[PDB]
Amino acid sequence: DRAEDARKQEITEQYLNFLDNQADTFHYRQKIVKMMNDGESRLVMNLDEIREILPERAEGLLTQSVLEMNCLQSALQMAINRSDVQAVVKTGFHVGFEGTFGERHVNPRTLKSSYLGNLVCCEGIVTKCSTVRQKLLTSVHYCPATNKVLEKKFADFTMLDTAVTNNNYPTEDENKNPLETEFGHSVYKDHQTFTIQELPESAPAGQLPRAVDCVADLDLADRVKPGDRVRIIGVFRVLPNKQNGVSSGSFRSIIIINHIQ
Amino acid sequence: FEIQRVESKFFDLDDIIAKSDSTSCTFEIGDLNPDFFQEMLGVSKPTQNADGYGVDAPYWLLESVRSSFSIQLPKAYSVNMQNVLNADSKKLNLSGLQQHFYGNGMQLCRLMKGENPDGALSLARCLVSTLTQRLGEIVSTATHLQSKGEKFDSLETKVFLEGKRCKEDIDTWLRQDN
Repeated sequence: DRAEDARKQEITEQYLNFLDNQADTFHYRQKIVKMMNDGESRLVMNLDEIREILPERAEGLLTQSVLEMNCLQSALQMAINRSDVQAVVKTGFHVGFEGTFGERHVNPRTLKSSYLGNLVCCEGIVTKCSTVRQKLLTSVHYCPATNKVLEKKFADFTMLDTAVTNNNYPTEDENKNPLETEFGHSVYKDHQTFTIQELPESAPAGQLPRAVDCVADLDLADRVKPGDRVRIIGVFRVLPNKQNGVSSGSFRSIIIINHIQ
Repeated sequence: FEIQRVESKFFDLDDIIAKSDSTSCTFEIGDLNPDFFQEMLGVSKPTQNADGYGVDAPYWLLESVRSSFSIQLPKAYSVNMQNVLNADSKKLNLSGLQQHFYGNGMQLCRLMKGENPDGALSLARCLVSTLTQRLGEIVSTATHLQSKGEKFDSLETKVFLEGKRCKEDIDTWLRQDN
């Protein structure tokens, strides 16, 4: 376990040195300054540029994508903390990717279970859309009986973070005093789902075209409508299911989006 | 009846086709007679800018130009592509980029040696790394019966054909003994 902690410290240090190099050859520090002046909260990186300076990070970022991406976003937060500009945004800062994918450029027909857990880039036509809806992230409560403030965090399978918790909404103190929600301090995020189908120029003749489901959050919501031709970058993942303690072995799969073109 | 010694690959059709390719280049204004573009290249007027006349020329002709000239690397050998191929070339379709990949690269190095020694050395290092990443895959791929060698360069095709020939011979000898 401690070796895993040491490796994560090493990986975050490598990404932090790449981001906040003393004379930045790739100018991502100046792009961070532009991002914080504009009030945006995600940074777009060239995977081909990471590939030159840290190829052992870049090729591992495709196969072991979850741990590498978590380490990269932690390094981005430390790089922001070194600035003289202040972190206004209550949601964290995020990363999207562009570049050369090769093996992992796919279609809804060719996305199959060998690719689960990997970063992928996929193409198609938007065929459905949910309306934008708000989702709880953290809740802040005031205890009037004791003048203390309680907080709670929430997590879900559709989020990149693997960690899980009880997800019960708190109502009482440990001393069973009642609690009051602070709506001005609790944190929510915008949420949307959609689906993409094969392009009609590529689907083989006679057969029905195949399709894939997609999840988008925060600034990526409210960007698409039906009929749009899109290229989408994200992690391909699987979702379990339960009914009365009996589980069918057939699970559902989605793409958790990082970036849209 | 007099004899002239020439190159060891004088009669090679593949080498003649490799010499027949052309690259993008630029010539200084007024340092060469503008009859040249109609005489050699068949172009009525050169395209002109502040840097010089900009054209494409073949390699056999470019070796004869003892005057000043300059070279721009083609798309398949540009520096971003050099970084991509040096990063991972193990499964890329080199024949889709260029059917005479390594040969045209070696010609480009010999031409660029006088203009840009650092760029010439960088491209040579890239070529060595690219071939080292792929030779084992070629020699392994030759042993399958269903392989057809779609993606390989003309240089890599020789190794592929020799491997498939050896596999056919040993399988024919083995299947006598049933």
